[PDB]
Amino acid sequence: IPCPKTRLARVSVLDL
Amino acid sequence: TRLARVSVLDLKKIEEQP
Amino acid sequence: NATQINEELYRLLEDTEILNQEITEGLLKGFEVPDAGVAIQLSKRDVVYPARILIIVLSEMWRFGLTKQSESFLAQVLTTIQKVVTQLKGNDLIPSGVFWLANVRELYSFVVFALNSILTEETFKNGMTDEEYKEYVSLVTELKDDFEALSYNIYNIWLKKLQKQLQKKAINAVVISESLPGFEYTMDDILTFFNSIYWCMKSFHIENEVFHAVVTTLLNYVDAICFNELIMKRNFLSWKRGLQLNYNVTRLEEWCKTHGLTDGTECLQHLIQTAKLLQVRKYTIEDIDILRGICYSLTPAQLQKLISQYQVADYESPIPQEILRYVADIVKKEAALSIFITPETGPFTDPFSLIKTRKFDQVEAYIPAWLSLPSTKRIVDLVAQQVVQD
Repeated sequence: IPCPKTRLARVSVLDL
Repeated sequence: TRLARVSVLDLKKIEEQP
Repeated sequence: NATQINEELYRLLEDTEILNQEITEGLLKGFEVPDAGVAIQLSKRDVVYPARILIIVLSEMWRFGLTKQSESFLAQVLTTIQKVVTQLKGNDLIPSGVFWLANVRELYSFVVFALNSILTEETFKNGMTDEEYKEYVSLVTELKDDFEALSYNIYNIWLKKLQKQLQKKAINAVVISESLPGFEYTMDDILTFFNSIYWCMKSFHIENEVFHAVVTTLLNYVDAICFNELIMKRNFLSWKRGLQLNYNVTRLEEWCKTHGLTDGTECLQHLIQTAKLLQVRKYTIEDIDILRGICYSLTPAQLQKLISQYQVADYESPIPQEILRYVADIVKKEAALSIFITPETGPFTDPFSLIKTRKFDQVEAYIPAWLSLPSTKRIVDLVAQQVVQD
């Protein structure tokens, strides 16, 4: 598997 | 992809939708 | 570990045949809009969840340089969305369309945000060759254009469908309906339709300019078709009829005034002025001279038509032949120097293109409890784990 580039979407955490 | 924008004729086709 | 997560993520992401099925069937075609009702406010989370899911999947594809995968993925996304909007009908027309208008808007705004980044920050050149970066930029650019096209398309399609749904109700409600006592759809139906549009757009966090554009268009459409119905009515046009018409159109005007629309009257000019004609005196030549100034949006031919089909009431003195002569003489006069108003059929400019795109500071990982998407949930959960670790 290739090296991972910078993730574009700034994913935010969430909890219930 | 390269999606084509809708024309007058297309809208006329949509008009007569059942 | 991180490399494990990245590994399973890769394995899931290159598997296009499952991801495409899941997305196009369970998320897109199997979309469930809140059936609670249009008046009921929502969080953006419950409105644009499909687009945000698509964004996480796409961004993770781009993370592992899976450009082709993204190409096919988004081709099917675009096609499926346009097809879904095209097949809408019935009680679900208003809530569904808006729903997709939100989601497309959410997608576009991200793609845009991507392009800029790819061009602005040098960091995105680190792990890829020059021509891979080139084809990447090309991809995202053409994708931006294609999402403009999609937004435009579903907007115009949905608006045309709306016009179609108004078509039947509006003619009966405005021209034929009689509210006032002493002078099937009613005005309450029209007002309910526009209430539903207003509240739906409000609850799905839709930008106001779109609302103004939609309602303006629909109102112009009503003005046109209803004028075209009135000017053909022969044993119908009278002073009482003028009174009731005036009342109805007044109700629409009030709806506009109370729902933030300044230029409603202007959209209902022909109906308003036709109502004004049928009420003001048309006995003296002076009265006709004033009539010319009141109906500043009606051609002399239309004036002649409306006057020549005026039905007199009990004990009421007919429109003088001298007056019919004078009017036909002004028509004669300005003919040298059609009567129907042709309704604008579209396509119209996308209002979304006349405002700033939605900013993209953050994307919330959320996959509605009732959803059935195993692979996608696996991807989003892995990504979420990875963010939790960092």
